[PDB]
Amino acid sequence: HKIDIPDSAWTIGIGEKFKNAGHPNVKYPMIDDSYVQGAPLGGFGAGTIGRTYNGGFSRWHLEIGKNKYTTVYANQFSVFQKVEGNKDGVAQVLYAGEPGYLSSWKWDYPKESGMYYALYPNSWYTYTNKDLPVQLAVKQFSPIIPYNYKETSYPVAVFKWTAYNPTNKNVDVSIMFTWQNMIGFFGKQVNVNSGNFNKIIKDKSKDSEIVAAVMGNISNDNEEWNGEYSIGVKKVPGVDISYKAKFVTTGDGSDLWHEFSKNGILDNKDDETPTKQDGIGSAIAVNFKLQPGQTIEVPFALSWDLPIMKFGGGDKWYKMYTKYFGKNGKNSFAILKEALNNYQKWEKMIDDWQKPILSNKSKPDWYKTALFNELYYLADGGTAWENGKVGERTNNMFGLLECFDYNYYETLDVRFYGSFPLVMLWPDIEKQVMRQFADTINVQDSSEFKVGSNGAMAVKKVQGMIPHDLGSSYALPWIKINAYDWQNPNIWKDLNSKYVLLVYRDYVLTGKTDKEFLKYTWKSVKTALDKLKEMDKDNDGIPDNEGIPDQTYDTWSMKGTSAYCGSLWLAALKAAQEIGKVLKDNEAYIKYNEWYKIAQQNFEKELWNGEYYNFDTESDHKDSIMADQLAGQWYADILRLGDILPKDHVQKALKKIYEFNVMKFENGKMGAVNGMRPDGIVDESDIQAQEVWTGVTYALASFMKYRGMTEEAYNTAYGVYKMTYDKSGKGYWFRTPEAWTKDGNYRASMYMRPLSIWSMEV
Ligand SMILES: OC[C@H]1c2[nH]cnc2[C@H](O)[C@@H](O)[C@@H]1O
Ligand SMILES: [Ca+2]
Ligand SMILES: [Cl-]
Ligand SMILES: [Cl-]
Ligand SMILES: [Cl-]
Ligand SMILES: [Cl-]
Ligand SMILES: [Cl-]
Repeated sequence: HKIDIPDSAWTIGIGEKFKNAGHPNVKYPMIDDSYVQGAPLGGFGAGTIGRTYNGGFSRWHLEIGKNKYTTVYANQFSVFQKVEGNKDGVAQVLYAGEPGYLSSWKWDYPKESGMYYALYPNSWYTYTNKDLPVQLAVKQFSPIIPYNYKETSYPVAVFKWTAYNPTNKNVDVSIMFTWQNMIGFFGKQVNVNSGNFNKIIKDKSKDSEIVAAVMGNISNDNEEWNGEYSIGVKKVPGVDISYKAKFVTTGDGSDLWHEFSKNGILDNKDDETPTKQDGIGSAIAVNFKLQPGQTIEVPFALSWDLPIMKFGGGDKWYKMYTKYFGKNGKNSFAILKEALNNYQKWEKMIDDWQKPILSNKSKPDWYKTALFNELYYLADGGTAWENGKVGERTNNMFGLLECFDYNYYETLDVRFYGSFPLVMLWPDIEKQVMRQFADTINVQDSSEFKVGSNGAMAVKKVQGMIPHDLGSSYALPWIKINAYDWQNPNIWKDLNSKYVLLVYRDYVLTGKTDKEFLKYTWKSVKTALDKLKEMDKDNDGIPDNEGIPDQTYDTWSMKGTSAYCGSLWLAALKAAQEIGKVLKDNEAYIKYNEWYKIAQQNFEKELWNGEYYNFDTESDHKDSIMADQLAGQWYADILRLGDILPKDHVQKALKKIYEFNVMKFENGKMGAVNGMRPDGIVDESDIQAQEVWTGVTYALASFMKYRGMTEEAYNTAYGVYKMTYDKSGKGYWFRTPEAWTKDGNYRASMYMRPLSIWSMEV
């Protein structure tokens, strides 16, 4: 109890069954890993490990770009306790479940005997069990730290244990970490355990004894599958350390457990014999005597040196952390040791960055829960961050997935919303990613592909058009762009605009100092806008939508001028004028001013209806109230470009959207539904109209807030938090979807868009 857990921590009971869980609302197959989830461990680009609220290591994102949900049962903390003057102690795995293998271990950690807490990047378990006299807690984390691109990359996790004797008898206590040697868990085509072997490192520095297990393979190949895992522990005063190098994971486990269940002391048996077919594992234990009212603290850690990521198109790359530890895959212990000797400083750095928000008492706790915990996705979103192609440079390219069902890196129409944490907290990455986009503006690929929607054929990448994405983990990230094919992004009317807007946002949100960034991207920017002007068929100064989904709402058709694409256009034209003034490009300034003036008038005349802006000029659903109708004006605010539309009209539109899209949709308890009829019935023109998009809502909430509709902002955002985290929601913690319908069922779990919540902190 007496450990420093913040009140805004999301919490749930260990072993809790959740009764209202959502499921996918589409016909085609889609990922549904259940609600047994937790906050990820692991750095940016290191690959991540999802340890759930029940205690299992179950959501593996170690193969970069893939999601594999499966509990590796030998991966556990276990405990032994014995009250002085009792015949027998007891031993228990801290896992609220059971396996096949390991039948001798003590499974099924009981209900109503502990809690899980999460405030990303930290999570905690507390163990308050009728049969466990000594109270235990653990704080686990990886050093995810804004404006630090070093520790933030590390494939490491720390588990700081606290143990308290409230009783009046002396108790002997042990805490054991077990890990399977997971070399060959993926990337290995034959003989998945063969050549795996475990060794014990005893590092005996003055005041810093470490005992570690290094679990690897005898091969020195340089393959995605090869590397080391390490688990270990730092000696503190009053604890003894014991270990077991090699127990069989594809066995009953009694080789390990009979010695731990006796007195909580392992055999200290080293054995480097490689295995052939049997799965193997290691065990690191502490044992201590706790006197009445005594507290002891002890840190364990877990590293993983898997230096190569491979994508399905053939390319192999080094992971970013290899810059600081090496590339040979023999460095797990160096990574473990750095963590064991520096974790206290890392806790403080995490504290130093969370404090400004946590200590602001004008903000409710639920909003802090959502803001920090939504950050999980930055590590867990199949994040790729390279330090050289294998057998190959200034930069380190970066990609974040849109999601796993739609396995696209950096989908631009989505990162327009989802990119806020990177511009605000890791701006050097954000500027790297946007240079990656600038570099593709004039790539041509005349090779043709089949459009999944209408069936027709189209060119892959047209010169002057911004790509929808920078490839797929199943193909070739950064090299082969436009992996997406359900529509043709080369005629989308939003991407070029959002591109320009993202450029100027990244200038503006990093202090308006970085002229070199504007200089590098300037030509891509002029090109993008010049190309989109060519799509103005009817000569009103605004690109026309073509009676098809030619924008991010990729089944929802727009025709003529639309509020969404049209507002983005005007804002983009305004940003360009500004960049043009900054760089002293008189003719850009003059031209983009002229186009903006004409487009502005005409947007107004075509679309303003007295109450809101019409969805578009030409659809059968033209008079629908769209949640995202003024997305250009939202970005203009963040960009400090002023009114692109009249203040009074923007206020009316927002008020209307709140009144209709939020309030008339399940009593405003679930976010902003995308499309509503002026009669107050949800628009049925497409499935996307009947969906709430979590990131459109959080962005809309931020817009509301900058415009002083503070109560409407937080009420609108609340529905998203509620659905995601709350007992009355749908069980989407650490897998926030793109969307849900009125019944609360979902589409596309683990989704980038909801990172838009950070726009609320601008
Ligand atoms: O949920 C809509 C998104 C989606 N759905 C299926 N594919 C995609 C695209 O990658 C993205 O551009 C769309 O906005
Ligand atoms: Ca037009
Ligand atoms: Cl479907
Ligand atoms: Cl003490
Ligand atoms: Cl390669
Ligand atoms: Cl509160
Ligand atoms: Cl896909």
